[PDB]
Amino acid sequence: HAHAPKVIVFISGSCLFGAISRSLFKKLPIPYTVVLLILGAILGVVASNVPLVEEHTRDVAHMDPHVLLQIFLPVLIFESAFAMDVHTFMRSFSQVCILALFGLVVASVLTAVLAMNLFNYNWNFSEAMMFGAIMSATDPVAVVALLKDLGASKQLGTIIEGESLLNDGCAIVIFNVFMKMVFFPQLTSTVGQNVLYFLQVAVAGPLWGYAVAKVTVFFLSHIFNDALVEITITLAATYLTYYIGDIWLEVSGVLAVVVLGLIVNAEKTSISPEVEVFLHRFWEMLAYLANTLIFMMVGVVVTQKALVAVDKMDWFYLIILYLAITIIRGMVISLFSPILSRIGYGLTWRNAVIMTWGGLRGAVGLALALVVENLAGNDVIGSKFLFHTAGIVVLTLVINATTIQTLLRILGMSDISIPKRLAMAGAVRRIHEGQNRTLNMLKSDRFLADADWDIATAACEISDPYSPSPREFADMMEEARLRMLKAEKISYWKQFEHGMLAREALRLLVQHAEVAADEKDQFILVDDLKKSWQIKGIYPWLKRKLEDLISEKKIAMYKICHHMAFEVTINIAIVLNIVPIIMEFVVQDLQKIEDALRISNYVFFVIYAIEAIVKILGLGRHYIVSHWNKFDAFILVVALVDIIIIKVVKLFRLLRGLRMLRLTKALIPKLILVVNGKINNQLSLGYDVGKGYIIGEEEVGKIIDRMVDNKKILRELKHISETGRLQVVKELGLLQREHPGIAVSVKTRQAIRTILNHSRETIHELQGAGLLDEMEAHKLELTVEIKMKRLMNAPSSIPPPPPENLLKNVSWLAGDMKLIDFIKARASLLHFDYGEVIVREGDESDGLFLIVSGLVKLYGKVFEDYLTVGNVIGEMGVLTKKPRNATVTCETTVQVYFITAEDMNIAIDTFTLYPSLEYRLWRVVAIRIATPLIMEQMAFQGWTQEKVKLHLERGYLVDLAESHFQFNIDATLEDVILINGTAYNAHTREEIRSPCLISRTVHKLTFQYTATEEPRLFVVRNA
Amino acid sequence: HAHAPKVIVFISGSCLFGAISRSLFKKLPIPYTVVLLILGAILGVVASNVPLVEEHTRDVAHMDPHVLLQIFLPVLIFESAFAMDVHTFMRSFSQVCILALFGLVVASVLTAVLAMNLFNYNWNFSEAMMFGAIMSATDPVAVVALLKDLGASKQLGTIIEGESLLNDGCAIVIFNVFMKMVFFPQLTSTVGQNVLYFLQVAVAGPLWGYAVAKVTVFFLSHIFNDALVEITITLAATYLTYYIGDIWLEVSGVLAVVVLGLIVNAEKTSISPEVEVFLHRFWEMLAYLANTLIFMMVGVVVTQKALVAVDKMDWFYLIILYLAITIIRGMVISLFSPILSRIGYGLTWRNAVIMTWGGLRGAVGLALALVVENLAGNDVIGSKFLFHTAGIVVLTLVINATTIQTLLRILGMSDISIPKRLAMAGAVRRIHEGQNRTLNMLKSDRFLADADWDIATAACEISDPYSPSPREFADMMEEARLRMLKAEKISYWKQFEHGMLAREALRLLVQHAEVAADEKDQFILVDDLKKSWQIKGIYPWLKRKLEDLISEKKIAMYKICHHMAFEVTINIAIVLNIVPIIMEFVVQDLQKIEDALRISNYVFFVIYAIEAIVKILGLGRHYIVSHWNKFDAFILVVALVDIIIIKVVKLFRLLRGLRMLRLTKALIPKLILVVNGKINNQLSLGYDVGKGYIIGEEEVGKIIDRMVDNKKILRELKHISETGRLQVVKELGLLQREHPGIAVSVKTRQAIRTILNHSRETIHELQGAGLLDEMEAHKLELTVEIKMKRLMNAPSSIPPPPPENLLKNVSWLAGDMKLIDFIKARASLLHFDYGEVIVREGDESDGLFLIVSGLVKLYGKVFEDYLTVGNVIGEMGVLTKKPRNATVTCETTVQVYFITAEDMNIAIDTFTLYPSLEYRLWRVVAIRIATPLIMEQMAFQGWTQEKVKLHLERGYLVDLAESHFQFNIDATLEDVILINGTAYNAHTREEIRSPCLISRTVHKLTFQYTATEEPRLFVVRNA
Repeated sequence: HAHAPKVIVFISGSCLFGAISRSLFKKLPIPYTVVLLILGAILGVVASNVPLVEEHTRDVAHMDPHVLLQIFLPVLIFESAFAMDVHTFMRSFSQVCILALFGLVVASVLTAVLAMNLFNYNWNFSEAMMFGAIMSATDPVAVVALLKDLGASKQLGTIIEGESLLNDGCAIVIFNVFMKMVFFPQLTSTVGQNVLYFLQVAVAGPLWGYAVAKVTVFFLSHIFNDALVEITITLAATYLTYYIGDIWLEVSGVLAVVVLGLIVNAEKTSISPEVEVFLHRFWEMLAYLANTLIFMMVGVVVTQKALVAVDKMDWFYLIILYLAITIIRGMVISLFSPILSRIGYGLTWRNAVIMTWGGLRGAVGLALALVVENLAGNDVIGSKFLFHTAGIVVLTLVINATTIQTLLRILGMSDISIPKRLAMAGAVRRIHEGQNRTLNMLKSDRFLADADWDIATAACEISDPYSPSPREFADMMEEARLRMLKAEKISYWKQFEHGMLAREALRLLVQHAEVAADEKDQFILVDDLKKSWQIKGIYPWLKRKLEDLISEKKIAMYKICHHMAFEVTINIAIVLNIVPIIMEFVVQDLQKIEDALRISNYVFFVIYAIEAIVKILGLGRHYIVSHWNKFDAFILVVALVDIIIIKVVKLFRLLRGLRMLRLTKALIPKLILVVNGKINNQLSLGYDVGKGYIIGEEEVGKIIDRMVDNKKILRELKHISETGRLQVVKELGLLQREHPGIAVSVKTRQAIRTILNHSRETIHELQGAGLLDEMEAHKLELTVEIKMKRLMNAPSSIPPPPPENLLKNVSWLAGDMKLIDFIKARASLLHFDYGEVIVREGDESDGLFLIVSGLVKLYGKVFEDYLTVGNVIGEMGVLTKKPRNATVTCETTVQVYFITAEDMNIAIDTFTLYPSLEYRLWRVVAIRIATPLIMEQMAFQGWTQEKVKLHLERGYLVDLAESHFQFNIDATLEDVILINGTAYNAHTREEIRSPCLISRTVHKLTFQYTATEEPRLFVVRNA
Repeated sequence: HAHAPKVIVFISGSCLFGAISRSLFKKLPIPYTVVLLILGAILGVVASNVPLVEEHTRDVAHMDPHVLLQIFLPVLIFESAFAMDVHTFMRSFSQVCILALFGLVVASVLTAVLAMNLFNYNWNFSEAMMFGAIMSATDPVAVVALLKDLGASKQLGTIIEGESLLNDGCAIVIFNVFMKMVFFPQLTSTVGQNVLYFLQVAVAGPLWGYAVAKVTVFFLSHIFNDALVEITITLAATYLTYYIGDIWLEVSGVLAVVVLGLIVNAEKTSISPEVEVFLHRFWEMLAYLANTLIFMMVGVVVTQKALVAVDKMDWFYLIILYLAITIIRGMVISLFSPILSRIGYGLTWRNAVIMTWGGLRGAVGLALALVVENLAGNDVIGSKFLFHTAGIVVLTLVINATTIQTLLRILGMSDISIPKRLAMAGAVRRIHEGQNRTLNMLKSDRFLADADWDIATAACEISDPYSPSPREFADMMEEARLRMLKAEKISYWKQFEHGMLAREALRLLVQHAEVAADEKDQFILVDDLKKSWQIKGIYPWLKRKLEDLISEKKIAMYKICHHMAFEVTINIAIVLNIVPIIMEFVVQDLQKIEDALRISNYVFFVIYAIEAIVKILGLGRHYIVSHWNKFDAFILVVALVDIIIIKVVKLFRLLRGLRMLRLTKALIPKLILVVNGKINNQLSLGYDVGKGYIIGEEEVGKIIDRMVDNKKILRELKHISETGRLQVVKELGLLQREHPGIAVSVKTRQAIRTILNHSRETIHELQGAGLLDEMEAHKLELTVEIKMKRLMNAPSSIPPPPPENLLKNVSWLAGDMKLIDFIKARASLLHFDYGEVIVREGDESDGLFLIVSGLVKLYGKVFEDYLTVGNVIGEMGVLTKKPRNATVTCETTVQVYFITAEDMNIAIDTFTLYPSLEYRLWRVVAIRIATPLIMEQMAFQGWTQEKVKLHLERGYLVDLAESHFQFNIDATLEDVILINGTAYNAHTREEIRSPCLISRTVHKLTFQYTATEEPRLFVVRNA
């Protein structure tokens, strides 16, 4: 049949040709795109003779320009943006913006001048600027792929990629401008019109993209368990944004799509992870299809109607143009180098050379050249444009793309560093050992004894891809420093893999560690981490001001005046009435429409009059005290004036202003929520990085004790770590005090994340045991994922709980309502000011302190520490009745719940059960004492501190009421720690001190009925 | 600009409307498709008045029929096929084929008769058959989703889905036929032409799809580390198959796409797993887009130009038609029920009612109705077709789709079974316990003490979604039987999750277990498992015959006559020459072409003459003995006759036949490989299921010893398990003997799979420790995945290794070339026939037997067992010098390497090192003895037998040369087992027997220097 969609044949053929090209030239240096161009040229030449191939090709090869752009360019641009590492892009944004915007301007201008002066085509400035804009387009994929693969200068890869993104967007903008100037020349517009056009293309585009992106992520964050909807929304958002911006609004669509991609890639937390991984490959595949189609269309067109108008001088011009554009890009990079060196990551001459050589052209330039070809028609301009663009693309893909690897080798950037080589060698050796063990296991299997082991061993073998004095003191200290940095990086990776750290915090910590590792005796100084948790003053200032604006404490039928429905109704009334207020006056700027709209205006005036009467008769004389109500009264005044009544054009403005401005009262709270959200993001990263650093320091300080030899260097390293940890904890406490609600929200979020992660772990564990079918386990996992996604929509400003809630949430006051009542009755609330001492070292343990507000410093004896809300001081005091262990000083205004030692003795005596109160207290103290010991003995193994704390949580405290000697049964036992008192090994009668871990070899423990030091011992069990 | 692609707006709008519909009506019973139809109707009515909306809609709403089909129908059909559970579909294929093909025929015929007689439209039979074909289309999604969710009658879900797939395909075929009969009426064709047309649509379609699918999977199985290529190949294959089949070949494209989807979904092992999971969602999303677009187009068209021609009687006809089609489907199901009950899964009346009520119509029927609308144009036929189709779709989506849940409730199918409720309750309780533990852990954290715990606890809470006598003896035996079945299912799931079982074997075992669990005292009888490993005689017969054909033992310049290049060259010559032999004669059926082709024919005759002279002068008088060479000589005879010369038309056939038939010699070996592949698949499933059953029986036989009480029922269960295991092992050994090479290939494949799985596990383990960066670990994982995918392309017929290789691959002869030489010198090869006894019980241990071929039965004293190739007999004999433990009887012709006890004593004495030969022997024996003990004590925990064997592999044998008493240090120790001799606990002097596991409580062991029973003890260590 004649009306078959022949485009399908061409599309699928391009797919298969791309498959063949990639498969065959996977290992060769020449990229597959050149093969696609050659195949397209062959296809075009054969079509020129065979009419059937012409029938199958014409539909796509001679496609309309607008179709080409509005289908392919959004795909290419959004795939480029959605592939970005947005965070390093933003941290190098100024550098990339300079290098991209100003670099494109200069390069395109110089290329246009070259085209006008060198070429004999006698082009005008508009056509030459079009040419330069096309030539300035860039394609980083083949170079950034290598830079990401080699791992050298990870910053350079993203600088190149983002520069390509931005220069491609701006090049498309410039191309559209000059294309409209040359092929659709309108009348010479006024300078004001040109300024408006500039604002419309350069400013309105990003704002349109930003609005669409924020709306898109808003909806995405409220879709649960519907992947198809999320993917469909993303796709439709991209295409609809481009179409609406470029056509309806005449706004720059490419920039809008760039902003949309960046914003969604940043807010990517709003997207379910599985559809995120789906979307990455989906957009990669769409971009691949677009690239293949564009290259094959270029081949067809260039062989059909471009080379026919090519002369000998054109080749010389092509060579000169290639050299010229290379030199121009190099000159631009070197010229801005003085500026870029002082901004962001800076530039080395090696990085600059890679940037200069790696500037490949690609699909964007070819698409624009095809547009020029279609628009020019019979004119030679299109032929020359397509010829030169394709020639330079071919040259870059043949010379630059193939020689970039050799250049990276020559400049010394491709060298794998020694640490990576050592890590790979160790991993390969461990893999070989595991494979040998598995082979030995299999050879013993009766059902596999006859298997050909030579073939198996050959098949499963994995190979290494990379295959007392000052000098001595300096060597030893460098060794210790590098080893500590490696241990810290390992700790951060372990923290992340178990879900305790977000990716951003891990990346910050790791990159800081690496930077410190290549700068003399530079450890990870806290000052660099400081910038993570430093809140810019703009957000706190805005919060303070805006919250002042909505402070109704001057004010706080009457029942309705303070009921929600009233405000909701009037808000809806204003928002609805705004639509007529726009439509009517724009229509005036048909009488049966105006009169009806003015009747509706009477109706809305009646609604406002009813509302004003409501407020007056409810709030009495207090109504007009509020400035908001003053504005409302002025609204009613204007309404009376203009309903009783230059008057017309006066009314058209007054009834717009007085009515549109009334919704700012409802707007401001949402703006406060936005400010809270940004502060929450910054504070969340601050907490993540600070806590990660503290935990890593704690783990490494006990790792190094067994892996660094000299005592003095060990002490120096410990001192450095302790100083950093103390500073970090103090800063985090002060931040908590500055913004209570945000800190509470962050901590609740972290708690929920941890609980849900461990719940998913339990689900997986009991699925592996086969106790749940895959489908039911999947259902439970779906519930977990839905809860986790709803977590992202937390209020972000949870009000701080009152002291009573903190008292009733203490670990050893969980449940047990009667004990909570007793303690709340006995407790007293004490307030202290800055610099005061709550309690001193050596004092008698007169009671507990539960910090309900503030921050305290704990000095002792080198024992400096900081405590904040929730922490309770003096448990050891009341339990063992020994003197105070530390001096408590307030670093800020502090409020503490004080419970006397006598009230604690009374509570302990009065409350007794299997979950004994004293049992709970000693359990908490014993876990806190035990965790450091278990890490000190076993931090060299893969256990994190979280694993140790959960391991102890599974344990129990030995009673010694049913016995007076403890047997290491090793069934229902995994490890033992002593806390209080002294014990003796039954057989050898060796002595164990109070805080000592029980050695593995020890068999049985003997105790004494010494009430003064009634021994307490902790045990953990396997099953 | 005017030439903007307005289709983009409509597509993206349909996307957003679908998103809104799904989001809003997620919980309501009404499906979102009805909402989409209503929205499309609103859009059409508003378009009829607003011309701009008409401009934006016309491009899609009034789309060409061919575009509609060739874009959407392939997507819908391939998504339906690629979503299939192909294996249960194939195991119910006959039932589905009856119910679908004959059911569609009857239903469509009856619907057409109803249309002709009831409706006043005065339709002819062609139009009525079109109507019936449209009405017969089905959409199971909303019902199969529930059946898969509830888990009741999993077979019913796939029966419905496959019936829908096949009936939709056949309905499209019938619609195409009658559409061509009515709207493109050609001249009345002859009956032979009709038969050819039937073969072309019904037969050639499936074959075209099969060929394309096999080629596609062939290419997919040779693409490594390129996801984009795989996805692009799949997409292009689907569309190109449909286009080529329907247009170029005029072959049924829908059936071709159905076969393509099924074959790819079956050969899905050829696809990289990540792109498999990508592709499932990709095709689901494409189908979703197609559905949304079709529904919105229906709304627009029906509101614009269909309802305008609707009358009151049409609604009555619609109601009558709905009732009629429902009754017809029910009648068809009940009428075929006698046949379907005796085929496959059968049918209950409840399942039949669900099938009758769940037959929803959908996108396919609407698309065909739109085709009829576009083709009919101004005729009322299109209006009536679209009206009735849309009305019935709406009615089914409103009545059937909403009431199917209530019907499943009424029929008692929605009830969750008690075991699932218990499993869910236990999982929820464990999750609550884990969350409470995590909460206790967090509350102790100093940095989270101030978090609002009420909010967290409320957020993280997961809730249960489902919220001595004959009578007593029968209850107890049922309890034990059900408990054993549950344990077996758990064992199968554990085996699968650790990668020891393929999914198919697990599903077979689990479904067999469930079937046995609901049928009186029916355990898992081996007879059901037998059909898994039973090879159909067709493949062995074909292998034997074809391998006989290529037996060149009559035959096996001369150097070239037996060199590969010769045969390769002549094969290429024939395949190349066939192309001219086709082109020239078809062109005859321009003279400058024929003469050149005949010169080329002379050239190829010269090549054949050179080849024949080659064979003659090389092979001498032996040349003509081979029948293949007789045919070759006859080829040369015909070539001479027709080159020297009715003659023309004689030549046109003779030079085709004699030349095309010569390539069968090269074809046959590949066909033998195909036969080997199918036998390999069947044998691989047989081994998987048999070994899984054996392992599950071994684990459950030791689980039950601690969880079933009465001794007699325990003995009965043990006897049943032992009988099943013995039969399974015997059958597997016999299968191995029948097909040696295939068994060797399967076992090598399993070994490589296990090794690579454990290597990936090690990579993940050391990544979690942070010892490798994510990128390098990803590189190693990529290498592992590439090796695993290449594993799928194994030869499948690895030749059996010779006895020397088996001797040099024994576990304790690994490496150590000198010992291998000694043993190969000392060893002797003995041959035994059926029924002979190699050695008897109580005999003196005179030497080892290594089975190099055959199968042996080991009787002893109730000790019946079977051993096969690779297994070695008599190790205990030579080590402990005790009498023979069992009687060895040959169940088939057996060959054994015999090494005398004296040679073993000499080898032991002569060879001594840290990896001592006696140490190796005792290590093997100790592991074999120890594994049962560790399972017997700890099979109740989550450990599988593989975990136990690896756990022992990490261990070592205690020397007792540096000491005579063993200390349970519990560091560098995890468990202890005794093997030989007797030991005593140092403190209590309690006695430990030779095979006993050392108790956890025991402290230290004391031994004796009794050489007669020199004690051997095994130890495993943690770190």
